Amino acid sequence: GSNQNNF
Ligand SMILES: [Zn+2]
Repeated sequence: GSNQNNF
């Protein structure tokens, strides 16, 4: 899967 982190 793809992953995204929005801090
Ligand atoms: Zn993955």
